[PDB]
Amino acid sequence: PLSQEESTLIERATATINSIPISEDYSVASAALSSDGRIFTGVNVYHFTGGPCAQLVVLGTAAAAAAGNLTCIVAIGNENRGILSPCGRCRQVLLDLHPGIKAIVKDSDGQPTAVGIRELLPSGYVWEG
Amino acid sequence: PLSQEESTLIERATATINSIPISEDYSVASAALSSDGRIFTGVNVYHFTGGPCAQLVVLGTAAAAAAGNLTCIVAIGNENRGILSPCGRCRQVLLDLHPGIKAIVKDSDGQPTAVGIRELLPSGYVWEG
Amino acid sequence: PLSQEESTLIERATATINSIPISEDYSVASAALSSDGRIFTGVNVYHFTGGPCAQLVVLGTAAAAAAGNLTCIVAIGNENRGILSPCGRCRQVLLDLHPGIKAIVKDSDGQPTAVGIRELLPSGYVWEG
Amino acid sequence: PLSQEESTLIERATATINSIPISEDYSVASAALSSDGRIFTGVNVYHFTGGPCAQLVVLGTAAAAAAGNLTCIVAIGNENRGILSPCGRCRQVLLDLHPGIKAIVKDSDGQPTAVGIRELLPSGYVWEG
Ligand SMILES: CN(CC[C@H](N)CC(=O)N[C@H]1C=C[C@H](n2ccc(N)nc2=O)O[C@@H]1C(=O)O)C(=N)N
Ligand SMILES: CN(CC[C@H](N)CC(=O)N[C@H]1C=C[C@H](n2ccc(N)nc2=O)O[C@@H]1C(=O)O)C(=N)N
Ligand SMILES: CN(CC[C@H](N)CC(=O)N[C@H]1C=C[C@H](n2ccc(N)nc2=O)O[C@@H]1C(=O)O)C(=N)N
Ligand SMILES: CN(CC[C@H](N)CC(=O)N[C@H]1C=C[C@H](n2ccc(N)nc2=O)O[C@@H]1C(=O)O)C(=N)N
Ligand SMILES: C[As](C)(=O)[O-]
Ligand SMILES: C[As](C)(=O)[O-]
Ligand SMILES: C[As](C)(=O)[O-]
Ligand SMILES: C[As](C)(=O)[O-]
Ligand SMILES: [Zn+2]
Ligand SMILES: [Zn+2]
Ligand SMILES: [Zn+2]
Ligand SMILES: [Zn+2]
Repeated sequence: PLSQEESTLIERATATINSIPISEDYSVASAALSSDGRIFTGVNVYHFTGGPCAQLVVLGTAAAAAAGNLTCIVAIGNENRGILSPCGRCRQVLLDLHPGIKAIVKDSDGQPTAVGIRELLPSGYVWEG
Repeated sequence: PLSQEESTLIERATATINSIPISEDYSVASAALSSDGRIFTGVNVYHFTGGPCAQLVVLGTAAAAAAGNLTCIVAIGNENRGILSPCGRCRQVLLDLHPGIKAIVKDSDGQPTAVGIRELLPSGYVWEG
Repeated sequence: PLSQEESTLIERATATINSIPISEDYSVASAALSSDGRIFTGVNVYHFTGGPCAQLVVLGTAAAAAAGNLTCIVAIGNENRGILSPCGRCRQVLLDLHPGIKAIVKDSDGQPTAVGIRELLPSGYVWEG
Repeated sequence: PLSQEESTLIERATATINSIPISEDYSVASAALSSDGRIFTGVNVYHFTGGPCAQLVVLGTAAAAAAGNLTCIVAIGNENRGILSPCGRCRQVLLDLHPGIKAIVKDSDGQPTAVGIRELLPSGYVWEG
């Protein structure tokens, strides 16, 4: 079910996306929890050349703070869309940079659940053998 | 040239990259100034699928703070490499998302100089739609 | 167990990667089958800003021939690596542009098997517009 | 001017894009000349994670054929849009993978002109340099 740390991430990313002007360029926020308990937030940057999803912005934000390993991450869409699953590219970046991470997604009953990244990319390509 | 604002960007970005462990994944920092005078920082996230350069992380960090227009931006590499010119992808995202921005690059003498983004993408493709 | 049309894909992509110079930039070949019976090939283009995987080159090659809907796709690595699973970015693009497609991956016994793209991106992010 | 070589690359790219159904996903074609006397074509694959531009599909298609060095490249938009300049990400990939290449862009009078790739990325970021 819904733990406190999980709930806090959802709350943090929701507040971030709700606080900013409605935009088609900046339309999703993410929040991640680090091993040491810090939370890092970000929003996406839309671009046809592969502007970062919100989760990638969060990864650079976390790395800028020397956060180390991230344990959980969630993305929240604008306009009351709620939890969005990480896109395939996010999943690959997460698997390669934070193999221990979980992402919050909606389960088969619509309920938020924290899932190991490996389960979100079955038979995953692993970069560098 | 070298007006206090830009000198400060170089300082902030240099401080950011020197404060984190040496890494091949997180190896460049960026700092941008917003129109209202705030500074935003970030580091890159290396990935073969196009992990964001440090400047793209900065864009998403500024956007998360509702910073609006960014007016200047610099990237500083780790291991005392100093100023790095924005890559071509960065130039395109900057042109499209912050067309009034300047990027700090090195001139012929290897001295910091702030250049209009359009001068870094001569005959630039301008994204419509 | 697979079919024999999917077997043809493996053979074609194997022949492709073994017919070019060994390269760190161009290291994977792909082949896809169109509903109209044609086979399209491609090799990856490595770049830190997100050079396309071999599958994405295949998509553009198929599109350039007005192929329509692709039904199956496989990647074969150089250094005699055999089948590589689509990376998470490939999976997202495939889900979004050819939602009916299957990808050939290695099963537990190390043998080629065709899997629906949706199975490779569970709880998938649904790109709209 | 309009050299026979320029004119042919433009015609090849134009024919390619004009030959496929009008599409928001596949909307630009590219053609490149190789030093070994071949021409390679491709169309873009639009995706928010950074689906390749037409030029990158061309690079993977050239690589698939063991083309080696490409000497000139052009992109042509659908719906009679004519020549499109390479986007900044294309300029970066081209500078890094084919530093000798020229791109066809429009000049001040709207006429086709071939320019060295380095002219399109002044003060260029030099990958692993
Ligand atoms: C023409 N456009 C593009 C408009 C597009 N409809 C914007 C768009 O589709 N953005 C989406 C792209 C990235 C993104 N995304 C997706 C999944 C995820 N887990 N994290 C993300 O940050 O979510 C955004 C979202 O759903 O609004 C612009 N001028 N920006
Ligand atoms: C094998 N690798 C990749 C190692 C690569 N050498 C890392 C690399 O080349 N990173 C580079 C990619 C992005 C980047 N970059 C470049 C220009 C710019 N204006 N901003 C940036 O953020 O700067 C980085 C840099 O110069 O170290 C990993 N395991 N990470
Ligand atoms: C130093 N480098 C980078 C060398 C890198 N090791 C090359 C590299 O890892 N390329 C990888 C990137 C893309 C890619 N790829 C991956 C999965 C997949 N399904 N299809 C692909 O085309 O597979 C390649 C592969 O496994 O050699 C260069 N200058 N190229
Ligand atoms: C498929 N789409 C996106 C619709 C977009 N308007 C399509 C779009 O803008 N595509 C553009 C993206 C890439 C691209 N491009 C650009 C420059 C260049 N030198 N080569 C290219 O291949 O050219 C395309 C073009 O001008 O139609 C959605 N479902 N949102
Ligand atoms: C690691 As958790 C309890 O925030 O999904
Ligand atoms: C702060 As400035 C003059 O480098 O755009
Ligand atoms: C022929 As098949 C099952 O690999 O799409
Ligand atoms: C074929 As050309 C003249 O644009 O290098
Ligand atoms: Zn993503
Ligand atoms: Zn960049
Ligand atoms: Zn891929
Ligand atoms: Zn491009």
